[PDB]
Amino acid sequence: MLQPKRTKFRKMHKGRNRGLAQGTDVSFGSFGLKAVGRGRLTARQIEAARRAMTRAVKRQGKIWIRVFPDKPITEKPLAVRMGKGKGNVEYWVALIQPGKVLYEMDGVPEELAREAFKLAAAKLPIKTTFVTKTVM
Amino acid sequence: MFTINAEVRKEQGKGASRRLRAANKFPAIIYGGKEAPLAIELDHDKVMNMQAKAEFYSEVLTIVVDGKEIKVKAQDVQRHPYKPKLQHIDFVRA
Amino acid sequence: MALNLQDKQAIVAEVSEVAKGALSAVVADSRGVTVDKMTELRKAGREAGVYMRVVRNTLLRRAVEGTPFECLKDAFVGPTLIAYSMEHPGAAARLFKEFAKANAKFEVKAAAFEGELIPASQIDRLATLPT
Amino acid sequence: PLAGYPVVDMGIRLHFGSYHDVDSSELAFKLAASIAFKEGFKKAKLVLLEPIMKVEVETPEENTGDVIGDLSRRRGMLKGQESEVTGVKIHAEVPLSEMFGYATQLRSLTKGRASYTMEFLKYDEAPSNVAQAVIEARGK
Amino acid sequence: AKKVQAYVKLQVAAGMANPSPPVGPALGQQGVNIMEFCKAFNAKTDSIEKGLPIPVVITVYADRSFTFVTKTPPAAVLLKKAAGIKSGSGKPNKDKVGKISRAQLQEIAQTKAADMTGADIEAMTRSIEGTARSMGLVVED
Amino acid sequence: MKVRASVKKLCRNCKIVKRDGVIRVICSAEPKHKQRQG
RNA sequence: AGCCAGGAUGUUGGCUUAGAAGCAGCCAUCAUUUAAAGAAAGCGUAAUAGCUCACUGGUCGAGUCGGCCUGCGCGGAAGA
Ligand SMILES: [Mg+2]
Ligand SMILES: [Mg+2]
Ligand SMILES: [Mg+2]
Ligand SMILES: [Mg+2]
Ligand SMILES: [Zn+2]
Repeated sequence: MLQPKRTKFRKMHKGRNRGLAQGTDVSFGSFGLKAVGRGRLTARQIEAARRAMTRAVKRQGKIWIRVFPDKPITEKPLAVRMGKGKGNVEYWVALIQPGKVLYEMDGVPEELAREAFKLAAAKLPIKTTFVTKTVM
Repeated sequence: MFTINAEVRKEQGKGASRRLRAANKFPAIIYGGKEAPLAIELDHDKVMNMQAKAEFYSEVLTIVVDGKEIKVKAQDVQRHPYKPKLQHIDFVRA
Repeated sequence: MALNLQDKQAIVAEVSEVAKGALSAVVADSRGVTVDKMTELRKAGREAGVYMRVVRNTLLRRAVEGTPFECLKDAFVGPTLIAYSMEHPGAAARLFKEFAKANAKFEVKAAAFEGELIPASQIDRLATLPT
Repeated sequence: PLAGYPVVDMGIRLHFGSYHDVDSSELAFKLAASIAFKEGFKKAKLVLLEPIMKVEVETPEENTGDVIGDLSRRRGMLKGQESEVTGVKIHAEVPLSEMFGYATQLRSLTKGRASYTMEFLKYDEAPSNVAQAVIEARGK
Repeated sequence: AKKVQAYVKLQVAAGMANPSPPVGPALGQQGVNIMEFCKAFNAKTDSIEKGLPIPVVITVYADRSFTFVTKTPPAAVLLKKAAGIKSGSGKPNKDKVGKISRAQLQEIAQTKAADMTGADIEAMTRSIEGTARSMGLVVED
Repeated sequence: MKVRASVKKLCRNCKIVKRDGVIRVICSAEPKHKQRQG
């Protein structure tokens, strides 16, 4: 599971998830999995999609993860009242906004990349589409 | 040698640009050269079917606006975040 | 892949050899053998040459467009599989003889070895002079 | 040498050694022979040959595919194609740990109208996890 | 009557006549027995493939006899005997795929121009050349 | 048959039909590819 | 779309050569032979047989074939 090696603070405010994404372009690889929807993706989901792509496409090829969790989400224990401090951290989530490219891939044919990204998207909570580089 | 048809915009702003993009046109600009910038509106579907080609971005384009052609080249393009739609195209003259 | 211009060019290219040589041929698609017909057609090509038009483009309108420049009687549609055995070496060459013999063997039917000839009226083969 | 089972095709060659030329006790040399054999096996790391016999089956010429498919689902090989006037004779090579109750299966797949005989042909290598199981059941 | 009528590819290439015991018992469809095993191949299986690859068509006939025009000298035999190393596919690109040589091709062209010819004797010669080169590697020639 | 909430053509012989509004997959190749609801 | 036909004879592949079969695994190998040979589809794929991945020639006279975006609909949808 992806997670920051070190973090300045253990806990983080919930915050909102407004706006569109800044990683809108296919930068590293040739193909990419853009986000059409909005939401959170935990490290478990990101890693599950990574298993999916890596096993679907051949071992050959290069895969980039454009998204990192870097957000500590907390849960209160079960059967516990409200208050008495903030809940302890349980998992890490990458906030996604429409247009964020999540993964990129290179060294692969068009159709095989499409199949791998379809299998990956089957593992993710948000709507995702398939994109390719463009000149400039 | 790609040729595009453009009309000079009347109103400029957030609302006007949104109205254009709802009306299937979209804003664009031609700056550079020895004269002032020109804000135009472009037919979105034609521009997409034309710019799908990679040569649209290295070839010299001719934008016919109010009867006169301008020889220009696409500098930058604002793409919609999660849809195949262009939001704005910059053209440097020549 | 018989496009408009591609088919026009192919019809002309097929008519060229036929008009340069003796009568062409025909091989309907009814019954062939795995090796009896394969080796027979191989030997037919070897005797005839490497330029026989084994392909078929004998549509009525296609022939009326390309072949019908001269001897329009051949423009009639040969509604069956067509394989043409070019015969440069004389009139009714060894390829023609092979098609005539295979009309009743080694193939479904040779369409009576109809072919096309400039006279277009001598039903008899190239044996005008008895001698 | 391995799991209490015998060996074939080994050939021994005492090339060198040492002794005293007064009393070369055969019983005392047997300990040296045993240790030499043990070290030799340890350095050889040789493997086991299962008992594979030749089975010759006569079956009608309608269940040939079924019977040879059964013999192939079994980890067995085939040898020779023949067509009798009143049937077909298949020959195969099969282990002994396997083909336990092969007659009932043959009868099931041939309507009880096929016979087989066995003659214990020369062995062959076979990957079986039981060969080490039988010896490792007793530790080391 | 019918040529072969059962094309079961479980017959030894050249070598001993009727090598079924090595060929495998998974080809019981053919009616090959002691009568048709060496009816003609015994006396006509030495001048075509002597230690060289040559698949043989049985050509069994339903007319209560076995008779037909047997295959000419094989290309797999000629190009293998005139190359030295009969290697080929399976290890085609990673190692030697046997020598494909103009000498073997010309020998095939000159010798096998009797029966096994396609669109020409030279055409079957080019066939043997392709069968030699397509194995994965060819020598300088 | 299969009443899965997502029915697909599992081979070339499958056909999509819309009997009674329901979307079914009918196979003339082998019966395991029969599905019920879109 | 529907109705008339073709896929070898160098090729149990030169082959993981005791073949794994003109369509097991296999490397990759138009193999000129062409209305075609892929050394691969349900068949038997361990094997032919007769239908036959594919693809074409003929048959018949006007739309045809699919992808992308979008509006409204369908299933997914079970409680006292
Ligand atoms: Mg506003
Ligand atoms: Mg719905
Ligand atoms: Mg409902
Ligand atoms: Mg219910
Ligand atoms: Zn199905």
